[PDB]
Amino acid sequence: PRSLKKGPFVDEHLAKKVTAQNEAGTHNVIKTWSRRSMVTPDMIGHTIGVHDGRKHVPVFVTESMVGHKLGEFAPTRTFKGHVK
Amino acid sequence: MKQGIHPDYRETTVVCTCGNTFTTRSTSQSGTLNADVCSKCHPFYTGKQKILDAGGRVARFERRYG
Amino acid sequence: AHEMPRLKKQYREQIRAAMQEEFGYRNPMLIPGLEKIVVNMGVGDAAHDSKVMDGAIRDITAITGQKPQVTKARKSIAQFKLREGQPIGCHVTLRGDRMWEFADRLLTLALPRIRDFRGLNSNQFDGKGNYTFGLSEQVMFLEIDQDKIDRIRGMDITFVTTAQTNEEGKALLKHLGFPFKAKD
Amino acid sequence: ARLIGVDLPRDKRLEVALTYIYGIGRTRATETLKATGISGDLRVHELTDDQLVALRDHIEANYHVEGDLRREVAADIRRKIEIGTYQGRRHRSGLPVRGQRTRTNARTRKGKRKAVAKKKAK
RNA sequence: GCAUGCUACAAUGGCUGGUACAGAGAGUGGCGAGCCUGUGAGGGUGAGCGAAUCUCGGAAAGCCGGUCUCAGUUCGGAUUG
RNA sequence: GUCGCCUCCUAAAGGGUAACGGAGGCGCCCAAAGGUUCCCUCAGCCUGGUUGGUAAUCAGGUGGUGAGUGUAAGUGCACAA
Ligand SMILES: [Mg+2]
Ligand SMILES: [Mg+2]
Ligand SMILES: [Mg+2]
Ligand SMILES: [Mg+2]
Ligand SMILES: [Zn+2]
Repeated sequence: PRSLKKGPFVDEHLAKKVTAQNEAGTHNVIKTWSRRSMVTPDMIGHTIGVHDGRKHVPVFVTESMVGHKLGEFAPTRTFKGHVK
Repeated sequence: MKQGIHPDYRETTVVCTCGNTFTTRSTSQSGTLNADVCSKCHPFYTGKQKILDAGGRVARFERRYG
Repeated sequence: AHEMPRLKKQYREQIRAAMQEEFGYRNPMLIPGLEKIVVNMGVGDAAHDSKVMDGAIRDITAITGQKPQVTKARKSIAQFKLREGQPIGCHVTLRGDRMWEFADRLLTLALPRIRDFRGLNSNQFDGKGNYTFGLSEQVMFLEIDQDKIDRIRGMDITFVTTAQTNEEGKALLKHLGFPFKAKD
Repeated sequence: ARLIGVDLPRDKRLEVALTYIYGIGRTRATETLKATGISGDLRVHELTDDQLVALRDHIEANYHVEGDLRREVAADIRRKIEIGTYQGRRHRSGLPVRGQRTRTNARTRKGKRKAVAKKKAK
């Protein structure tokens, strides 16, 4: 994982969008392609549409999400099983 | 009680290795009882564990970042 | 030997006074007390051999201190693979001094050394002031040996008390002292 | 029932009888011995109760062991399941979670090979 | 499902302390010694060397002492927290 | 297909009563499943309980015959047969 002394990586536009949402009301879905970013407490209770390759799947970030990346909650491959 | 069908059952000292000695009765053949832990010694209700859980998911975040 | 047990003395003095004060029975012989202790074990994997019953008899005899009643199968069942009249379980009834001292031994010694012991549920009463529970493993009764038991077995422990209602039965067994959690 | 919830096997050196405990490994057992000041090269059947309980106290005070650690690990896996991470989804699927390849073997997670009939050539 | 490999299933071995003997190569956004710090990966300082010079560097198997004693193990190191 | 024996119905409230009328059994079994004496009450249902499940064994509550009776059926049998 990322070095501790480098701090968490939030993609610096997701951060600004969630801060603006905090300032103007925590009610909107924030569309982003930043699977790369780190969930932080400052965005807790938001809903973020994380890109998964072809669609911005929405995730409602809760308290326990914080120690995870945004892309962990937007699966990229679909399997459904072999045969049927 | 019926004679000859019941086990040996006589006076029996128990020591709990925690400062507790008692004078119960059991079938401990030619011997007594050397317990490992007592009721008033067990960490269950004497209150010496208090595990509950570690549910601070965010608390971990500011622990390693704050 | 002639000596009225510690648990019996504690019951009489402390528990009878406590029940008389915090249930307000209008008659002196209405305070509940332990009537009997029943130690059962169904060893149903005895339909194919007898050695398991012999081991169960030895274990329960050592644990309690008296010969057990061995119950034969009331009816045969194919899917349990037991015939009619086969011995499939054994139980012991304890009253009086044996009851009191076995209860004292159990509470003070045995269930303390249950693996990762967390206490006993308070919601295992039959609904009439009697409380029955189960032990999944047997050698935890340190009154028995350790390196000669044929196989691990379990048992059921039932406290039958002269308690009319579940709440007063729970109060009696709490005052006698059980590990009672706050969980279902 | 020698230690917390496990019986140390007789005629085996203490330094590995300690590792026989869940939650205790080689280095954890070595630390435990150095803290308790107990030799590690003596068999378990020569163990006085005082030093045995001193070792038990040190282990219980410092280390999550046996049922506690097992419940903690199960709780962690269940938390991954209920949060729905990629690792949690792999856990529910019973499939490797740490980015292992799954095309060829992945066998220790996929179990035994349940071979299936396929298309037949001419 | 196949194919090429690696690590194994242990005692001609595992673990542990000590101690020998190479060759061929690479290096300036590089090779980095030494010292300090950390259980360690590493971090902080940081000489030297465009290199038969300085660094990578320790060779490992082996030998010697101790230990494990045939145990699905003090074998194996997959998986998982 | 049937032929002797047993139980029920037909059989019309004693007994008896036919049909190639309607249902089933028997050609045994048990040294106890006989004699006697004393003791006991079931099935089902509800609740609680290691393995254990609808149902093994245990506890409490309920429950009068719906269980049971070596073997068909009827008449009996819980005063227990
Ligand atoms: Mg060069
Ligand atoms: Mg007539
Ligand atoms: Mg007539
Ligand atoms: Mg005629
Ligand atoms: Zn104690």
